[PDB]
Amino acid sequence: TPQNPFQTPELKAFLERYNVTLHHQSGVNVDLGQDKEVDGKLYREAAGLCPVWGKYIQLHQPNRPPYKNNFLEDIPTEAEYQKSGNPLPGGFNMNFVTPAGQRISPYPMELLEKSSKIKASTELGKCAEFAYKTTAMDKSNQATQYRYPFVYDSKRRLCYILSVSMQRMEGSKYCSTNDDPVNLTWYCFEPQKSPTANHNLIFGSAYVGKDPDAFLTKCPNQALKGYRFGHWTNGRCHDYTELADSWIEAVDSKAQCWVKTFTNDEVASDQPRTHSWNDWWPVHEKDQPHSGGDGRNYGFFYFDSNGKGKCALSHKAPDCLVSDSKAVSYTALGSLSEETPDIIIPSNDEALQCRSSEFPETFGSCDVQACKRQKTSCVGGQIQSTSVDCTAEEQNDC
Repeated sequence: TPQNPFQTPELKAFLERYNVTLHHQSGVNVDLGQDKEVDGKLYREAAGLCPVWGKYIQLHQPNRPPYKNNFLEDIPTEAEYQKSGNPLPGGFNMNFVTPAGQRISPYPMELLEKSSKIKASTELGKCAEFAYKTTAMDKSNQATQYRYPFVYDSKRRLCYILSVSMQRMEGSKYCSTNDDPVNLTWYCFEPQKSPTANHNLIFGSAYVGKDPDAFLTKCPNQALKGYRFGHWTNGRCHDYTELADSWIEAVDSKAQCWVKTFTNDEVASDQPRTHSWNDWWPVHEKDQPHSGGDGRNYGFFYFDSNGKGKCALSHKAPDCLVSDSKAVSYTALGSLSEETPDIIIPSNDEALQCRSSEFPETFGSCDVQACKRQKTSCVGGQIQSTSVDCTAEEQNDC
């Protein structure tokens, strides 16, 4: 056989869902992939279709009252900012209230579970849906087409709608970090994922809630236990450790590799390398970057020849897999969890499965440049895709 066993229709859809370019279609680190007009001015907008697991915005407020360094805090009141001085106290969370004097964010899941205008079949999805219904009001109090990002906190079952859509601020000329410099309006912040903290948080653009059931099958929300991502060249599946432009960095735990997919310089991002107190959204500029999901988004935990924990990070959306029991594959979008987390299980994958009787063993031609060949088979109910030795005959072209 000459052909990618993963190029099957069922398998291609499977692999395709790892492709940030293909469904997400916006930055992951910073997501500002759309622009909407509000009150004459044009503003950047989180646009991405996939929820990102474990992402939060880290704050660099000064370590003293009234500062909390927690972006889930209400944005500051004029008075609260008067009483505090610079910089802004509070967080990114929308503190606006209903005409009926009810309060929009956070919002208890139980209420959403018992609202009939919310159709989404999932817990996470319901909250995404809630974000999508939440359009900005203009400066003559009308509905616009601008929508806020959302963070569902699963541990507390609260759905946060974020008034601030800014995801990154850098530079002493622009913001203070720990009140250095001193009289600056804005503290600094950045998107972050941790090996240990905030796995109960899920950052998404409201547009994740457009068709709030889609991301269940189109987004790479879990991690792949037992495979390395890889690309198909020369009739066999090269994992990332064989691709020249990949990054090989030592980690102590898989958790740390998972963070790196999100954290490396080159992860898909919409933030350019260079603000009033009241200004919650980024402005449009003529040349601002839209990654459109392009970037070093992909990697896997694995062990060296010498059993050194290492992490392979790549630009290349995987179009095949190398089976490896102790490896796990991560995207900049997905969680650390290898199993479907039960907040995206409706109360109301299969692609990787096989039987030997149906799926014969197969051998490709020698990839002479590496003197290995592809070997596909069915081992213990699941596709095995490895590289193995070429035959003696074949070896005489290496």
